[PDB]
Amino acid sequence: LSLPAGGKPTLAVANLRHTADASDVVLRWRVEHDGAVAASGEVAAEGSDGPLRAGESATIALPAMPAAPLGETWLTVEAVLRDATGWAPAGHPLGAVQLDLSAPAVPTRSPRPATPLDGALPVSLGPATFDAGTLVSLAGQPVSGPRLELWRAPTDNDRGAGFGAYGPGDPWLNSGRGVPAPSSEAVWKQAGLDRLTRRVEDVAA
Amino acid sequence: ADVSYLTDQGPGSGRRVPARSWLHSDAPALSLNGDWRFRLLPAAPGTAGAGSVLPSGETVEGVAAESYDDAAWDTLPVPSHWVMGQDGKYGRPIYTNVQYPFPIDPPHVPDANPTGDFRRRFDVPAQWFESTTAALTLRFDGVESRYKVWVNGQEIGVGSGSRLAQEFDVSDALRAGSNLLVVRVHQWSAASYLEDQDQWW
Ligand SMILES: [Cl-]
Ligand code: NA
Repeated sequence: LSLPAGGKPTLAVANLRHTADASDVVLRWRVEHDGAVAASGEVAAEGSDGPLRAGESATIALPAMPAAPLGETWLTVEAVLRDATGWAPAGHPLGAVQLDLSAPAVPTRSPRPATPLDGALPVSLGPATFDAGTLVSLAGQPVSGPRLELWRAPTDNDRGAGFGAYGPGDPWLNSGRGVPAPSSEAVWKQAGLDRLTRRVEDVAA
Repeated sequence: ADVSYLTDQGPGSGRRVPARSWLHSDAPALSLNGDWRFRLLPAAPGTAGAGSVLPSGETVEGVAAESYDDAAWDTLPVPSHWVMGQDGKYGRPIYTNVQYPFPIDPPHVPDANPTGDFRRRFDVPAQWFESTTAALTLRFDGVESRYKVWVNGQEIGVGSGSRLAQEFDVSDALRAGSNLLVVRVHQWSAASYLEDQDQWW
């Protein structure tokens, strides 16, 4: 998907199949304003002579889709099966693409950075309650935090050490085999990333 | 209330007596050893991360006062370690060899800092205030790690050097008859950086 300057959204389609044309596929599109459908439709996967042939590509101009003046506007196109097969239902998706059509963002205006004051800490702020500056509740429920975390439960890949690591060198060197190194998990545990401690330096109104 | 004593890198403060020998003298003396009133706090009062460590209404250093409600406090033998002989009631020993059990960020220590408050009432003979006595000395032969001392509500000083002796001049704080000694002891302090021996903490 692309939006040529002053143009309308343009969909590039390639049939990368070995033999079958795209007559079994329908291209469905929808535009959503902050996730709510604003418009939608269907087009066929057509080439220069009927259904787009195996190995053929085409480009199609979709309807104009002006941005919502507020919030985000997203176009989604999906290739789906027109008809059920023995193994999938009618409308089974094959793959999809999106394009951001949103009007230039209005970033919300954040509060000015403020100088700390002497004296008493607030005990409550909006939905939050604090006990000597420590969060104890949000919106009627007991809550603690926030607490910095650098640890994640190592994935099986995070635990692997067969290929080398890519960090220490140009990854294109050494046939892309990396540089011999311990697993991520090993270095994370050696650095104590799983057992960070929190020390309060200061608290101020 | 100033709790910079906890991270101070100096030798200790207050009414310090010049270092001398441990001697067998016939001077009048008494042992304050015995069962003292004790409580364990999880953090050092008055530090930025300990905003609600103390009971409602208690001031940062209100434990020093002669007017203090310690009725409900447990007792602990002195000398002892609070992490020994108590079936884990006040925590357990921690063994490291080389590694420090806290971040290497001198002179800062963790917020989780077991802090023991000790309160001891004792009697001093009227005769110790007669002109035959020049001064009254309070001696600690070993406290792990840093501690602050109050006598009859008056701050006497702060000690460091866990296996080193420290004497304080309590001539002006003591009285004949009944007296109060209050000692606040922190597990971790700036002194912990100087005390990384291969042994149990
Ligand atoms: Cl922590
Ligand atoms: Na050690």
